[PDB]
Amino acid sequence: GNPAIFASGIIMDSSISKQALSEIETRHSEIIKLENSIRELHD
Amino acid sequence: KNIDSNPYDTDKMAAEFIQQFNNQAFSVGQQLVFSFNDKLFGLLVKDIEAMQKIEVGLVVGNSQVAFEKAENSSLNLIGKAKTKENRQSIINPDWNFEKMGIGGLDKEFSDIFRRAFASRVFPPEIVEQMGCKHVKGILLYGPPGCGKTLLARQIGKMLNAREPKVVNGPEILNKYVGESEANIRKLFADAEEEQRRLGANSGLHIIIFDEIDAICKQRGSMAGSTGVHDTVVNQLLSKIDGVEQLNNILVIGMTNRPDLIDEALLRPGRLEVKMEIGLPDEKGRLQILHIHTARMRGHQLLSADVDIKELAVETKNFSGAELEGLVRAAQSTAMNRHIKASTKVEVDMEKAESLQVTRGDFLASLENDIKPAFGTNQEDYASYIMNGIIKWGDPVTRVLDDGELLVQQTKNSDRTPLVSVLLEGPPHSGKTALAAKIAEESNFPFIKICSPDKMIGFSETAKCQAMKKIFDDAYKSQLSCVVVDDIERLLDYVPIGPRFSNLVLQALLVLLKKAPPQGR
Amino acid sequence: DWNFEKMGIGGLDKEFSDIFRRAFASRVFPPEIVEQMGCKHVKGILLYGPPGCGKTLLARQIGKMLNAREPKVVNGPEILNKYVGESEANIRKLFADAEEEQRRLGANSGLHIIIFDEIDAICKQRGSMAGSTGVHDTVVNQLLSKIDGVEQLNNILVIGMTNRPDLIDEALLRPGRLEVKMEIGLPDEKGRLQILHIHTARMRGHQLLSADVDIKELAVETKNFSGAELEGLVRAAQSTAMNRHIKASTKVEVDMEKAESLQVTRGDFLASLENDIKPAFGTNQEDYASYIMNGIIKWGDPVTRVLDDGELLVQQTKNSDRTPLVSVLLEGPPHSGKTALAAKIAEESNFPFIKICSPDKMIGFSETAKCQAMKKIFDDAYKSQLSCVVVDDIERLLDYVPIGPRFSNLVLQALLVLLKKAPPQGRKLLIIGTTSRKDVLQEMEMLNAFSTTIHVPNIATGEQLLEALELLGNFKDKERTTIAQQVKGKKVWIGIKKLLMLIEMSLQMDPEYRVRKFLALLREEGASP
Amino acid sequence: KNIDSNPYDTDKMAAEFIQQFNNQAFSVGQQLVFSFNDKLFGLLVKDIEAMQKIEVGLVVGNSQVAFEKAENSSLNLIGKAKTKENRQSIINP
Ligand SMILES: Nc1ncnc2c1ncn2[C@@H]1O[C@H](COP(=O)(O)OP(=O)(O)OP(=O)(O)O)[C@@H](O)[C@H]1O
Ligand SMILES: Nc1ncnc2c1ncn2[C@@H]1O[C@H](COP(=O)(O)OP(=O)(O)OP(=O)(O)O)[C@@H](O)[C@H]1O
Ligand SMILES: Nc1ncnc2c1ncn2[C@@H]1O[C@H](COP(=O)(O)OP(=O)(O)OP(=O)(O)O)[C@@H](O)[C@H]1O
Ligand SMILES: Nc1ncnc2c1ncn2[C@@H]1O[C@H](COP(=O)(O)OP(=O)(O)OP(=O)(O)O)[C@@H](O)[C@H]1O
Repeated sequence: GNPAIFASGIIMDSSISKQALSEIETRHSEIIKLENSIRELHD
Repeated sequence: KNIDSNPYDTDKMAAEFIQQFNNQAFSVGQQLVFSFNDKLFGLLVKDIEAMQKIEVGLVVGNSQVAFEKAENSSLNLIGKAKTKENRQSIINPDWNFEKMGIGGLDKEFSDIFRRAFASRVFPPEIVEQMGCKHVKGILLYGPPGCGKTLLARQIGKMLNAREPKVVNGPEILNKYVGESEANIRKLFADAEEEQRRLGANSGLHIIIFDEIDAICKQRGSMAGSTGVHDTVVNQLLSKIDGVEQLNNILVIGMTNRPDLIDEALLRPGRLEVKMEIGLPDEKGRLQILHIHTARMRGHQLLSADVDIKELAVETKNFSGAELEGLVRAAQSTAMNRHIKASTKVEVDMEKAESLQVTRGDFLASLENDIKPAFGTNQEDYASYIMNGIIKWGDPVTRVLDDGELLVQQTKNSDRTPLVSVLLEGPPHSGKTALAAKIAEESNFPFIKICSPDKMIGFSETAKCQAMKKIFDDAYKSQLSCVVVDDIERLLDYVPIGPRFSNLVLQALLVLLKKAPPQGR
Repeated sequence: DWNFEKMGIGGLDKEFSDIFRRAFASRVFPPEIVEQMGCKHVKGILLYGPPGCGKTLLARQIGKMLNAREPKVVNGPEILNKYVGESEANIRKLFADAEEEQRRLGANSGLHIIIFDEIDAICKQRGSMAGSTGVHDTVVNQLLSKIDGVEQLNNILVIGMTNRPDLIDEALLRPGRLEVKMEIGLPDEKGRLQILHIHTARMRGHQLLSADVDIKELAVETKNFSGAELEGLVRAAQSTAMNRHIKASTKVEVDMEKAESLQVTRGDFLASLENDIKPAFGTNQEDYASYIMNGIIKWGDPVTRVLDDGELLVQQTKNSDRTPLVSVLLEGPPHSGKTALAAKIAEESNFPFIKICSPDKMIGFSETAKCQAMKKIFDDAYKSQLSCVVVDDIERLLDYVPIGPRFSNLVLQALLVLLKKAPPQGRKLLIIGTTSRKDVLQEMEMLNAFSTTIHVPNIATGEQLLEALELLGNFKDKERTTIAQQVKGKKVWIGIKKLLMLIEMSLQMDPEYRVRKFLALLREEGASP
Repeated sequence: KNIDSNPYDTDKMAAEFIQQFNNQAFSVGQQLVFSFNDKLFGLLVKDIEAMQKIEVGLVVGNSQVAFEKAENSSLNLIGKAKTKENRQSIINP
């Protein structure tokens, strides 16, 4: 029947986002403070 | 833990063994550890010989050592000092012909074995002195239900190779560009890899194409799908025998129409062993019946009345599948004779113990169930002879005697393999009945009637193909008889005009003087 | 360390000499003079021919012959892909190394080889008509642009092989891109001898070959064998003995005591010739046995005459130089047995190529199919140095019938045109044609095409009939005498093929009635000369 | 590691077990290792009957052994020296 047909173009989709990265900064920031605290305790 | 497939030079390690163990006592069966190039090996003394066999000896500078790898060991030894290389045979030790379960194909199997496997079992050293490659293909063709797939399967499980890949018809086609070729190329990758890695020591690989004629067609002939099919054929041709050489493959194909396959794919160096599987003769039928009725004889489920020789005689022009179906129906009859549950399935036990397949079951099944495709049909005569034959005068006897003479001539002659005759007379004289009473008393194993009333509304080409098919079928028996009746109706003659079909007339004229293959 | 005999190709001396002269001559001469001549380098080769004559072998050997990089190999349509614009990226990838090395090292770079296998799969002619654009024309454009574009390359070499030189796009073959074209054809006797020596050297080295095997006889006996077929012959001959020393019907076993006298003898070669290998441009005895079913018997003078006239014609076509194409027509009444005589003459011709075109293999074909089949059969005969072709039962080929009359015009035109096309220069063809109704052909204006005619008669005297009976030997002395007294005083009109059938019909009666029935049938047949 | 689906003749291995462990004490629930055709199997005593059920007994030459594969085991046992049986009820009332 129909000859072999070409495929169409692709449309990718990035995952990470600026605001979600601000949220990841919220995640990361507290860790350093907690680290300062634990280092104090050990010292 | 330290097993590796890397080659080890038996010469260097033998010299190291002599150096390390010079002037040392060694006895048969002695176990020790040898360090060669920082690799530890377990050595066992198998035999000793004085420069006479001696249980214990002394290793000296000029002592000679021959190394052989242990059974099931992956050690790769290279050199000439070694004597036993432990080349694992390419055939399972258990196999023997009888257990294959194939009967009536001795000559064909002999030829295939001679031409395809003879060079993979002779000692390798002799083979290497001839520098000859191995055959690369086999092709099988014949009428339906004669035992091709069975032979392919049995060969596949013959060898000690890995499992064989299977392609079921056209399961490689796809709609997107350049996908079929990828599917084709995917098949050979393992063989290519193993070849590159291991050279002459690689194991065997098998591929099986099923209904190959659905993919490989002559290039430039078809229309509407030329591109895809041409690409597929070109890819296959390039892969099988290309610039890079392969020497560890074997391809098996099977088809029903050996004429449609391309020509460039059937030259030596490619699929080059062509075989034809045909109907069996008496011995073949006897062998097949013996094969298919072994277990029951073992368990004493077979009555003493059945005589296999009589059954072999009475079934003419049967094929293997039909010989199987006959036995299956015969068994089903006996099994049902004990069960008695129309309302709700309800098996019995009293006579479910003394199950016995008797002659009567075989006869009844033979007369009601199976209908061979190349045999004689009886309903036809019932339809075409509706009121019998009445002896109202000498001419009937005259005609019948002439028919008998012609039949005898065609069965006993050798210089006249083909005969013809024409029956004619005024309308409503009953020619068809006489013709179908001279065919029935022929007693030939193949009879057929070609009548116009099976082609109502057909066009010329359809009628031509139908007649050609009938004659092609007739060409596959040791005897035959074909009745063509109402020729004018076949030609579509009408006195006005006149008008008629030229193509059918030409086809009939050609067919009326074509001799069958030799001996038939 | 290269050497010619190491190549292992036989029967292709001239082609290799020409390829070497045209392609590699300028890359070996001292560079200074070449610079003084200011010439570029050839950058292409194309090879075409019928299957199994040794193309891929030559390409592979050329690849091995050079002190250069490793060639890149493309297996047919190995570049096609489904995403837009990928099947052209695949093409562009191949030339990257050449481009980079050129840019860097100027005029001191190495040499890069590329091999296209089955090129005609992705390089067909461009449609060049609106709305008929090919499925893929971007690939062809990309390849054309890359091979010879605005920027210049001087360190590549492209090789292509194909079976159909007529479909390649014509812009791809001009003297700038693929300049050297070669046809690889069947070999002659010397080539066959060389090939057999090449393939038997190893066996002869280790005394595995018997003494009675003479190569020259085999070379003479194999006429029109392609390259691969000789190898197949040798392979089967080898396999036979190895089988001889293998008992396997219950459990595979290899007797190793008598396996140290392995030796190949001529009988194996003869058997392999008889059964296994079957050529494609040669001939085999099955066809003649199919047509000459009951031999030929000298029942009278005319037979000899006929055969003699055949011989003369054959001789002419072998030695004449002005007339490279001759034809003849055999004609006579029905059941005179003419096709058999044509087959006999053709078989006695001893030409390498003999083919028989018969209606028996065209049942139900439409006229177009008949035209194409005849065209193909004839075309196959233009690729030999000597050919003979037989056309059987012309009237059946035209689908003739007295009413109307009614026939096929297209096939008649095909034949009329095809009886005066001379072959490619330097080759000889003979055509024989059989029929049974001369007058009809006369009306169609066809007797002009043929060069001469021969007449085949019937049996017309009692003496001839008695001689025929005696040769066949069906009837014994007393019956023969009775038949003589009955028939010796009359005249007869019958054909041999009918005589056999009459004898067979007669023989079925009782022992004491055969003569009378035979005479009755002979009387009833009727003469009507 | 050495698990395989190959069939094992229960009769032969039962005879070998009797030969190896004749005139030996065996108790219900006992765990042991059995070598059959160079293959190691774990055996657990499930039931003992006097030649009545007994906690401990003596295995003799004519003692009868019935083997059953462990739950979820891929061991392929063939022969009649096994208690497991199969019958398909492909029809119903
Ligand atoms: N030579 C034989 N001896 C014994 N049994 C045979 C033989 N040939 C066929 N049979 C039996 O008949 C069956 C035929 O099936 P099989 O697949 O071999 O036929 P086939 O040639 O593949 O049919 P088709 O080609 O039309 O698909 C086999 O499965 C087997 O049961
Ligand atoms: N001795 C006989 N010879 C012929 N037919 C007979 C004889 N006795 C009875 N019949 C019956 O006569 C009928 C003849 O019909 P049938 O079809 O053979 O004739 P037909 O020649 O084919 O007819 P039409 O010429 O019309 O096609 C059948 O039923 C046939 O069995
Ligand atoms: N002139 C020759 N001398 C020696 N061997 C030859 C010669 N020609 C062909 N052969 C043999 O033929 C074998 C296969 O031939 P080859 O690979 O050239 O086929 P091909 O011509 O490429 O076929 P195709 O047209 O199908 O591509 C070679 O390996 C070699 O053994
Ligand atoms: N001397 C002979 N000449 C020709 N044929 C002979 C001779 N002796 C025996 N025969 C046999 O006689 C038969 C001649 O039949 P053939 O087919 O050649 O006749 P035809 O003329 O082609 O037939 P038609 O004209 O009916 O088509 C063949 O079997 C041939 O071998």
